[PDB]
Amino acid sequence: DIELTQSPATLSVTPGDSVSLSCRASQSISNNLHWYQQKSHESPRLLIKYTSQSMSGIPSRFSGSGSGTDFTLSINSVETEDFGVYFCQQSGSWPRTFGGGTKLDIKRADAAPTVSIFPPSSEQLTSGGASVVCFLNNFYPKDINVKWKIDGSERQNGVLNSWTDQDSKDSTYSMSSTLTLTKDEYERHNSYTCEATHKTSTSPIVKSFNRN
Amino acid sequence: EVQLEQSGAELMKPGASVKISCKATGYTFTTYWIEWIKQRPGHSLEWIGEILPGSDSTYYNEKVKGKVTFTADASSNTAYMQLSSLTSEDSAVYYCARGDGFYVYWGQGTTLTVSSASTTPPSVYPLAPGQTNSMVTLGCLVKGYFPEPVTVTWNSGSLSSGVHTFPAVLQSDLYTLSSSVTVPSSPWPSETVTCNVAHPASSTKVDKKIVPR
Repeated sequence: DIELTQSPATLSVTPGDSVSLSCRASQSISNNLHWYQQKSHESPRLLIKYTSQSMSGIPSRFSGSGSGTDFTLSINSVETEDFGVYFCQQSGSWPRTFGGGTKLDIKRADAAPTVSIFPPSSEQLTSGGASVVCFLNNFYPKDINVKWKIDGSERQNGVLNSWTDQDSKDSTYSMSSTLTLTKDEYERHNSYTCEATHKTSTSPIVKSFNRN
Repeated sequence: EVQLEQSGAELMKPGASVKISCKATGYTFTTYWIEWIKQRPGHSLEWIGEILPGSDSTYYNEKVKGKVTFTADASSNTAYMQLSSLTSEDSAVYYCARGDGFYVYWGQGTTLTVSSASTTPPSVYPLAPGQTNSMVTLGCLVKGYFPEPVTVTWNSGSLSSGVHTFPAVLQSDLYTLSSSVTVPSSPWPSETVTCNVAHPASSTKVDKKIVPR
């Protein structure tokens, strides 16, 4: 099987930067190499066909080049809407294969997360459940670490974390952290704390509440 | 004008079988191969193979041999991919694409969840706060449901800006998801903010108004 190796695996680019993505085939595939851009939860979108041929509806900023086993997808003046995963795929040999993809995200000014903490709803409590939800919204860069503290003790069990893809509007990221415990347990403590460790500050953003 | 329509999200038990459909409209169905592609969570694309509608000609490239069979009904312009002897390795998004060397026309994707976990309706909880920060952030906790997916909207879709619906997280055969909505402080509690949760797998539609605590 012809293996397509893409480089870099990931990269952050500032709007206006020119970009060149690499895709190398283990062996010749001639010009039978195609490029795609895939947004989260969307099928890949064909950008360039047969190494350098254009696809209608694709911004001119995208171009492709290569010959043999070295191929390049170039973006002249990358734009905010260009974030996503770029894949190359060959059709010069069977089976058809795809590169591992290059995750491209937009570099933007640092932004501290907006943290919101929510105690368990009266309804959930009535059902005997207890969930403490914490939202860390619109921050950047993506790297962040949340930690829960119950009456001063870090709780790792029962914590569920989820991150969003990069925002298409402000290029930021967001995260939700849900600390789940039994109602009894929740009722056994007072201080519930959500701590966000982000580079936008030496001291982490901390939001908490007292069961009162 | 060309468009491939795939069948919806599927939930099946390991060892079972599933058949995914791909209907093509806009061109002579039997003159193009229909490609099948597999993609797992945040992973790369894997070409499973292809079939030439009307010729039963096929090429199989799936990992474990014999588990994938392609068929096509030229009468209904629909190609099918049947996966048998399902295991967790088969849980993924499967795409259909017309064979043009490159793939320009793709299906929308069909997500297959292989699991013995039982379908369970979601419990929807309002996330009410304590301008709190210029605007005020509200939310809805959607937990204890299975399988994916669930669609969340606010005020029947009237509120989209400032909305963050996080990817669900699986835990003990139950998915938990949450959505936040940041609105100006003047809008709420002044105006009603309601999250609408739908979980087709369990014929569940819930509207949970976010009332001040």
